[PDB]
Parts: sequence; structure tokens; C-alpha cells
Amino acid sequence: KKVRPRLIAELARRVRALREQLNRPRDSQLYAVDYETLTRPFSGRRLPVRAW
Amino acid sequence: RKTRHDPLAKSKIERVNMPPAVDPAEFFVLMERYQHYRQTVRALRMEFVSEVQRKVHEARAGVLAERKALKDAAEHR
Amino acid sequence: VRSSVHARWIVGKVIGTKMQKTAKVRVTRLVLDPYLLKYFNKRKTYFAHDALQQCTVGDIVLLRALPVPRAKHVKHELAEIVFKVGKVIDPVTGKPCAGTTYLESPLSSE
Amino acid sequence: PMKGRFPIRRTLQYLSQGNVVFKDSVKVMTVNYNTHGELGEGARKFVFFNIPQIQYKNPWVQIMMFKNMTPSPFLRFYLDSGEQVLVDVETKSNKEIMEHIRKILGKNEETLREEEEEKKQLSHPANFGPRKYCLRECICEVEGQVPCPSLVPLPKEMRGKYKAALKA
Amino acid sequence: ETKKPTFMDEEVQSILTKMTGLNLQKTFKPAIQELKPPTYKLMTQAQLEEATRQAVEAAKVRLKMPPVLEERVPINDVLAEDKILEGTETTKYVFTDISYSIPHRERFIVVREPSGTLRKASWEERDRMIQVYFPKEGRKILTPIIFKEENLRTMYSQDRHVDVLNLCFAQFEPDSTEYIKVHHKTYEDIDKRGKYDLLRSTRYFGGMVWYFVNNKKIDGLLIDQIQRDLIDDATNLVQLYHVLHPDGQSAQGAKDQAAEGINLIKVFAKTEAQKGAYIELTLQTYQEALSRHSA
Amino acid sequence: PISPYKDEPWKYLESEEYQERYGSRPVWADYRRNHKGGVPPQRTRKTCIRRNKVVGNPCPICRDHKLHVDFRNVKLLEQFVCAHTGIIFYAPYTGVCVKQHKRLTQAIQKARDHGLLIYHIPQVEPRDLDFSTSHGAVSATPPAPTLVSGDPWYPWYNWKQPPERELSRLRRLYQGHLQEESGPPPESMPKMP
Amino acid sequence: KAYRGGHLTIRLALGGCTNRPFYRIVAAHNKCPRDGRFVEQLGSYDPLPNSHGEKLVALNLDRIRHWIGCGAHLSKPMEKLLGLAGFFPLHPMMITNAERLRRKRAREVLLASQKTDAE
Amino acid sequence: LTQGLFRGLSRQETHQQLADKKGLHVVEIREECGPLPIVVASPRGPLRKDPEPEDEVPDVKLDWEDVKTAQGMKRSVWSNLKRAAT
Amino acid sequence: PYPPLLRAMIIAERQKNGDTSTEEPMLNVQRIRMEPWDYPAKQEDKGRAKGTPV
RNA sequence: AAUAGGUUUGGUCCUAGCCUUUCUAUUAGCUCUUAGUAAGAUUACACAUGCAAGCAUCCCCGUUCCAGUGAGUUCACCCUCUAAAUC
Ligand code: FES
Ligand SMILES: [K+]
Ligand SMILES: [K+]
Ligand SMILES: [K+]
Ligand SMILES: [Mg+2]
Ligand SMILES: [Mg+2]
Ligand SMILES: [Mg+2]
Ligand SMILES: [Mg+2]
Ligand SMILES: [Mg+2]
Ligand SMILES: [Mg+2]
Ligand SMILES: [Zn+2]
Repeated sequence: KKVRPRLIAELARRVRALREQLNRPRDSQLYAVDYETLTRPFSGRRLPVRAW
Repeated sequence: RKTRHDPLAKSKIERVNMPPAVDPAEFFVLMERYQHYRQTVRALRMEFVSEVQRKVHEARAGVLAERKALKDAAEHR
Repeated sequence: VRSSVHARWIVGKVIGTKMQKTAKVRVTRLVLDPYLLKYFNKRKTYFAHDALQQCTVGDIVLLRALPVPRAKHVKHELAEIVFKVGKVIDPVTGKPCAGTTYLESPLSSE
Repeated sequence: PMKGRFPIRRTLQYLSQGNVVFKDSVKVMTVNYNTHGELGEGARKFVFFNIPQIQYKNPWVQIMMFKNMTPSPFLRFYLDSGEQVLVDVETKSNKEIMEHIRKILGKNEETLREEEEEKKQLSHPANFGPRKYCLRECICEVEGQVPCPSLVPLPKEMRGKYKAALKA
Repeated sequence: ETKKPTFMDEEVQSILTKMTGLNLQKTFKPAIQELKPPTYKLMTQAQLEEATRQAVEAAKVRLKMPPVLEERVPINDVLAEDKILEGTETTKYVFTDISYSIPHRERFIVVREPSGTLRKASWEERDRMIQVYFPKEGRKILTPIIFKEENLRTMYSQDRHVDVLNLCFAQFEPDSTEYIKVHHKTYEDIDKRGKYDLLRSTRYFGGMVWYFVNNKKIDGLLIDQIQRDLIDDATNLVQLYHVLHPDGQSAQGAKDQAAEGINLIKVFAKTEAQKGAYIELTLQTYQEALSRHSA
Repeated sequence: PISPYKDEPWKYLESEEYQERYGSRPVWADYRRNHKGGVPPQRTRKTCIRRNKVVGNPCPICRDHKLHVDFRNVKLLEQFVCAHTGIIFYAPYTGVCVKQHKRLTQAIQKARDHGLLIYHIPQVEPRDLDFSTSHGAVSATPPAPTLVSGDPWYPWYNWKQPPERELSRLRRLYQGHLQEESGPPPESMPKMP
Repeated sequence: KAYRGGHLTIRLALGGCTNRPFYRIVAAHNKCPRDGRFVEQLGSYDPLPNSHGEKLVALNLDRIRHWIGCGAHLSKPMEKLLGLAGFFPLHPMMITNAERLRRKRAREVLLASQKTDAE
Repeated sequence: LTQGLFRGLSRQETHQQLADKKGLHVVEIREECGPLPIVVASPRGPLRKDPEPEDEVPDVKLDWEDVKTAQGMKRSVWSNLKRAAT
Repeated sequence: PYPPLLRAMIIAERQKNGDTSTEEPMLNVQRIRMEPWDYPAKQEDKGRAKGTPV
């Protein structure tokens, strides 16, 4: 009845959280935009038409 | 439905969603109606929330509830 | 008055005193046999904290649930020794008895 | 035939005839009785006939029995507050013992009637769903409403197969 | 000042309870239904008299008279007229509050018409909606055809007036117009054919008497009670008539003559009774047979 | 064949031909199903008349073409109802095919609904404990001021022409993606002449 | 099934059969399937007119008020049902869609009159 | 089976015999007739005045098949099957 | 005002409890302050795009 | 196992197994007119192709749901405590 510990799941959880704080993208990356295509190069997603 | 890991369809890569056209007279009138409707419904929601809280307090520490608790305790002694 | 322990009050027989400040108590409950519709004793073991180590194997004790368990298996404390083994006091008369016989007559103190 | 004396005790009908439903305070009921002696006969019949009914109506109350530990029979109840109720039963019949503990620690008929009524609120007649939970599964079972298509085919006009055909 | 009694007055209920009668063989007639093997008890003469006494108590409950109510007034109440909704729907919506713990006569049941009007449901819609969501055993959403005039005459021909009233009681509310129309048509068929014994020892006898007394048509029932040697009931019937018609020719005649017992029937027979001659003859015959038994 | 009793089916049961064939017993008394085993199938045959042809062992109804299952032939229907319990016999009890058992069950119910067949009608209790009709649900509600004056329940139910500055602000905001400006709607719903 | 966030919603659960829709009004977690687990049933809605030409809507108003008071949201079709019942104000789009229907039928009537005039 | 059947059926006590043996009325209770007590047999000799003792619990032997059926625990595909009128 | 049905129920409850007031039930909206939809929201409680540069 | 039945022997009684009769589901054979409705891979084996998650004045939010499967398997229920979430 004693659940077997899952160490790889806790280890990966911490490594992911750590890497998300040390490799976090900066405002200059997230909120950049290509003014010819009107897309964000960070995700390649277009902005809404009313924002163009 | 798709998961965030599933890839975007190629037939939809260039799709641009064009917003609808706006009728200024109907648009403004409808904008005001939603303000009034949602003000009235928020007032009704507040009353319903108070009724739920009142009935909870009444059942816990009401006059009829504290009276019945003393009666049961007296009958027991 | 609240507690995280399921069994709040239980009566049982002390079956072990080898743990320090802990009495091992066998608690029996009646359980209905669904097919036979007859009640049979079902016994369960509870560890009870006994600070003064006053419990003797064989005495009937009353256990009270602790607010939170103090150990992996210790969820109750000794609340009262109901029937001391071989030293039972008749609750109806208050006189000492040995089985179904009085050791002091109730007529002594009128 | 059913084994043992008084096999009626091992029937659901007999066990449901107990009238002692303890108040929530009662946590443990110990029974001290003697196997022999004319003055402890009611306690023996109480253990033989009624303890099964008491446990059936109070499944979460611990009942423990003790033989020949004291000179006279008695019942003792342990309540959640920590209070103890000693009931002397020597010379009393089993029927008087059942009536005594019902009076001092049993729920009255009014308190039980109320609980039964609150249970009926859980099965609302107007609710539709599986027979296990509701009287009717669908509104089509109500006379006057459009019946189920599995029994009465719908008019071609109320069916999507022909709505699209005409429209298309 | 001086109020005329109601159907539920203790004086009227006592009079009608006795005129009804209690017959345990009829009140507890064997029902044609799914049967179980009977049980048996060994009883002394005292235990039997007690069991029979309990049966009489259970019968007086089964004979409890339903209250006689006046017709309910149609509901015509508009809650709102939202004309902006006119022509947006083709079918009307019926909204029923199904909150469990509300008396059915206090449940708001409203109807949104295609015109946009929010109105309270009519009495007929209410009883129909209450049956949909709170189905009562023995009641149908659509009115059964047994209550059509052609089908009631069939039931009357078979002397099944009590079944007609049991069906009407189960289908309609006591103040409904259909409930009153059926009862009145049933009482009248009894008066025309002299079938007053069909309702004795039932909860429907008092309502039948109440109808005759208020409509001044007790001549048929009074004759039936005399022909059956029920002068105590026949005398109570004439007294109930006077109580509900105090300013009448018969009530005054009884006051002027201080009539009592059988004399009341003679006063009533001459003044107000329509079949006054047939009552005196029927009453004369009774006094003769009573004298023959005396001699 | 053509039965002369189709119009007055109750007459066949009063004739001498019926009395000689059945006597005072039910029409199904002498019928026996042919089946393997001691326990019969739990359903009778679907029908004894199949495309105008009769099976070798037709059921009590199908074997006599003069027996007409009709809600008026109450003397025949009574033979398929228990006199002591009033329950309709299941089809294996009498051996009638499923087709005729449905017709019997429908005729029996139709005869009861018409009052031609006696059945037990219990005495029920009243729906309501109180018969008061004073509550607002079944009585008049005081009309609201808007309802008296004839106004909408809320003023925003009506169309109110917006100011011209507010319309210019929306024309600037949505410049290039505008529709034609709508005016006040009709006061009532129009209709096709 | 503990969901990440979410809330209770009063909404219509579709029942019935093909071409025979029937709705149960239920308070349920928004993440739950439309016809799956619910917290409580609060009424029913038959969208098909019955023999008396009526659409029957049952509302457990005591419990609807309870669940709204406990943080339950309302689906848009359910808000419109309450508007028609008079329990809520008429929804802005019930009013707006009515005005649109009037303008649409005012144009058809004008076209019909113009055609008859030409004839 | 035949010899047992005839033995059982010949050795049954009627209601009149029961009343005479115990000198009490035999009262029949029918659910179809409600609480109406129907006396089926009365003793021909004197009628006892002392009620029959009411043992709180009878020591009668029960058939497990009868008890199992009344408790809904009896499951058989062959029981309660539809059969021809007998 | 209350919605048409809600008002009728409030008035009906008054009469059942013996209240004979003719005052109209009214829904207090003073406490309901309707903010514009473009009112600046709380940025502290707003999320942020997670890192996965393309 | 039931309202039971067939079957051990030269024969009888007893015990006993097997099977028969009943009701479902799947598959096979042979056969098959219409309408409505319900249900619908053997395989946690491998998968061509298409589609199944967007929304929105940029931020965010959503894609953690729904839908699928039955490999594994007493994480499902009650109480206590207490986050996140809705109001
Ligand atoms: S079950 Fe009601 S429509 Fe099919
Ligand atoms: K065998
Ligand atoms: K196949
Ligand atoms: K599995
Ligand atoms: Mg052998
Ligand atoms: Mg041999
Ligand atoms: Mg096949
Ligand atoms: Mg799922
Ligand atoms: Mg598998
Ligand atoms: Mg929190
Ligand atoms: Zn046939």
C-alpha cells in the first residue's frame, strides 16, 4: 500500500523548473515583431488583424 | 481535440482571420445593453450569494438551531 | 475536539507491553456475515500511548484518539483502564470482585 | 432447515425490527453478563436476541461482550464527549433492557421521521435519468410529448435527412 | 350575526357521518388485485372484539369525506408584456417551478406567449404541469375519455357510480370545473333512479346529501330512508334541511308546531316537499308495520 | 372466409355454435403448444396468420375466425383477464400468438377506458393538504409601474439612437470595416401581406 | 476527476435520440463532458412543442438560486431560458436578434409591395 | 412422491380442528380486505378466556430457500418462468 | 426593478407571511460599479509566455 | 440450480456425475423486402494521406479540456486538515 517513490519524476520536475528560470526568454525576445509580416519571431504567430 | 504537441495543419498555415464588419448604431446600442444587463445580473448574483451565506449561518448559529441544541442537551441530562 | 484519527473511542484488551510507553491493544468489533447473517468478532490491533506504563497484558482499556498520530502506528492514547486484570472493581456496587463473586460484601459499607 | 436454535435471528426481517438507534454521541457499548444465575437471564436473552438488532441499526458503534467478569450484569455506554452511562440490568427482562436504553440513548420517533424525509429530497420526481436514480429517463415517456423515434417514426419534416434534402 | 353552516362544521359532519353509515363488509370489500396467501391468528372473544374495533377505526378513516369546495376562479394575470419578443417564437413556453418543498397551489407556473406576454398558467395548465413533473398515482396528463357523457351513462347503467367518483377524485382537483360537473351529473343520476344505497358506507354519501339539501331536492333520498326503516337518518335529513334553509316554510312550521321526530317529516312533506303525497303514504306504511311489530 | 359477426362480434359468444365448441370453458382451455423440452419458450410465436396462410397449430384466437378481438366483445376479453387479480395473462399462459396478445391487451385497455369492462379503481388521497388559492402563484400580482404605464420592463429593452459623436468614434475605430448605419427598428413586428 | 481550475456551470445537457432533442438542466464542472458527470440536475427543457403546442421548461428555482449563490456560471442558452421565464432580464442578444428580425421582415414586406406595385 | 403427497395431504389440520383443539377463534387477515378480521372457524365447545401466549420470538425451524427468496438473494433462470395454464 | 418573475415571487412571499406593504421590490445597483472593459487590469496577476524559441 | 426431465442395473432403491429443456452475447453455415431507432476492429501490433485548437488591438488565456483505450491495477469511497480554482 506504500506507493513506490518516483524519483525520476521529482528530479525532472526540478530540472525543468530550474531551466525555466535560467533560460527564461527576455522581453526583447518574446515581444519582438517583424513589421513586414507582422509576426513574432519567437513563436512565428501573427498578431490579430486589428492590431496591424 | 488536438493537443499542444500536435502540429498545425498545412492547409491552414496562411489563414488570416478577418474580423466582422461593425454597424456603429447597433454596435453602440448593444454595448450599452450588455453593461445594463450585466449590472442587473451582478446585483441578482449578489443577492443569491447573500441568501446562501445567510442560510449557512442560520443553520449553524441560528436562534432555532441554538435553541434546539440546548433542548437536546437538557433532555440528555 | 476534531481529530484526524478515524476511531475516536474504542475498547480493547491489552495483548502486549514490550514497547516503551506503548500498549498493544486488540479491539474486536461485530461484523455481519452477509451470507449467514450472523455476527462474528473481527479483531484489529491498535497501539496506544501509555505514558506511565500502567497497562498490564490482559486488562480491558478504553482508548482515546489523539489529535494527530504521534508515531507511524500510534494513533490513540490510554484514556482509562476499564477492567484491571485480576483486580476488577464492580461498577454497579464499587466493591472488588473475583469473577462472579464479591471479595468484599456490598453490605460492609451498607 | 436453517442451522442453530432460533434461526429467525439470522434473517434480514428480524434484524430490521430493532427500535434502538443510538444518538451520535454513543461510540462504544460494552455488555457485561453472566452465563449462569436466574437474575442474569434477561441479560443473556438480551445478548442472544437483541445485540444483533442493535448492531444492525448501529453498524459503527463498537459492541464488546464480557462473560462472568463481575457478579451482576450491566451495560456501559461510552459517549463521544467522554461521558459514561452505566445501566444495571440485573433482574430486568431483555424487553425492558431494550426499552431502557432506547429511552436514555435512543433517537425518538420524531428525529427518525425527519431523517427519512430529508432522504426523499434526494430523489426529485421531476428529474430525468437512469431508472436507478429517477422515475423516467426521457421526457418522451410523458404522454402528450413527442414520443421516442424508436417507437413512433418522426414526420419527414422533423427529420434532418429530409430538411437538408429540400434545402440542398 | 347568524352564519349558515359549512360542509366541514362539526354539527354537519356528525349528521352526515351517521346518515352515511359504516358497513365493514362493504367498506372492506375484497379488491380484485394481486393476491398473497392470507395470515391467521388465534383470538379470544376479547381479542376479536378489539380487532373488530380497530377495523371500525380504520373504516372511519377510509370514509373521511372530501371537502366540498366552490369552483376555482380562472387565472388571468399578466406579469409582463415584452413586446420586443413579438414574432420571435412560434410556440409558447411553459415554465414550471419544480422546487420540491412547495405546495402545488403555491408553485409559480408562468407562460411566455409568442406575443411576448409573460402570464400565469391557467388552472388547467397548472394541473397538467403538476402531473408532468410531480406525477400522482391514478392521474393522467390527458383527460381520460371515460368522463365523456356517452361513457358516463355506460358506467351509470352498470351502477358503477362509486367508480366514477373514484376516477374523478383521482383525475381532477376538488375545486376543478370538471370535478364538480362529474359529481353533479352523478348525484343527479342517483336521484333520478333512486340509487342512494350505492353510496352508503362511502366517503361520497355526504357530498351527495349536501348537493341535494342545497338544491332543495331531498324528496327522493327521504323516501329511500323511510322505505329502509332509517327514520333516524330521515329525521336528521329534514333537520339538516331546516338548518341550511332557516327562513323557509318547513322550518317555520316546525317552530310553530314544535315538531320533533317523525312529525318533522310530516311538516316538511306538506309545506316544501314536491312529492308531499308520496312521502305521507310511504310514512303511513312505516307507522303501520311498526304498530304490527308492537302488537 | 368471412365471419358474419364482424359487425356485432358479441353475438357469436351467444350463439349455439359457440356453446357446442367451447361450452362454458374459455376458448383457450384445450389449446396446447407444441415445443421441445418440458419448459416452453418464453415467447409464443409472432403470428399464426402469415401472408393469409395459417400455421398448423393456430392459437385459440387465430384458429376460430369468428372470434373477433374488439373492445366491445367484453365477454371474450374477460377470458384473458384473471377474475381474481384482474391481471392480463401473459401470452404463454393461454398460448395466443404475440400478434393477438397485443390486440387483446389493447382491446382490454380500450374496454376499461370506455367503462365496458370492470376493473379495480382504488380510493386515492388528495394531492394537496391545503386548498387555499390566496397565494400569488394562483392569484393576482400587483402590476408593476412599467406595466401600468406601458413601458418596457427595463429602459435598455428599447432602441435609443446614440449620439453622433459616439458614432463618429466608432467609425474612426472601425474605419475600413464598417457596415451601413442602422436606424431605429420598427415599433412592431411586420407581417407579409 | 480533479480538474485544473475550472468552475461549476449551469448548462443544458443533451439527451433524447436522433431528431428528438431533450435537454436536462444541470450544474456541472465546466471541464466535464456535456452529458457526463454533473453535480445536480436543476430542471429540464423540451424544445419540441407537445400536443398542446407548448415547450415545457422545468426550473428548480430554489436550487438554481443556491448554485448561482455558490459561484456557478450560466451558459448563454440557459441565460436566455431564464430571460423568457422572467427570472433574469431579457438577454441583450434576445433583444438584438428580435430587432434584426424586424428589420429583415420590414425589407421583405417592402420588396413584396414594390413587386405588386410593378404588377 | 405419490405416497408422500397423499400422506401430507391427508394429515393436514383444518381451521375447525385448530379452533376446537385450542378453543380459540381462527381469524383470517387478508391484505385485499384490509384490516377486516374474518372469522373462518370458531370452537364448538366453550371458548377460552386466556389469550394464547405471545412468545416474543418463535423457535420454529426455517427453510433457507424460503428465507433466501424473501431476501432477494435467490437467483434462478428457471424460477418464475412463463408456462401454460395448469 | 426585479425581473418579472423574481418580483412576483418576492411579492407573493410577502403576502404569505402577512406583510401588506405595497412598496415595489427594487434591486440595488449602487454597489455594482461597472468598469469599462478597457480599464487597466492587474499586471501582477498576469501570466507570461513560456520559453520555447522557434 | 426449476414444476423439472434423460442416462448407471438382469431388476429395484439410494447416492452421484453428465446431459436436456430456458434466456442472452459473439462467430460460422444457409437464407433475407421496407421504414424508424440503438449498437458497432480480434489485437496497448505497425501505420500512407487528410483533418481533429484556437481566440484576440499585440499581453495573456486556451491547446492540462473534450475525444481514445483497458496495458497496468485495491491512487476511485468516507472523515480530518488545507492549497489552487469559481463567486
Ligand atoms: S429515449 Fe426519449 S427520445 Fe428516445
Ligand atoms: K440424475
Ligand atoms: K459478422
Ligand atoms: K485494463
Ligand atoms: Mg452401480
Ligand atoms: Mg449387476
Ligand atoms: Mg449469422
Ligand atoms: Mg475522457
Ligand atoms: Mg484484454
Ligand atoms: Mg484558496
Ligand atoms: Zn394466433
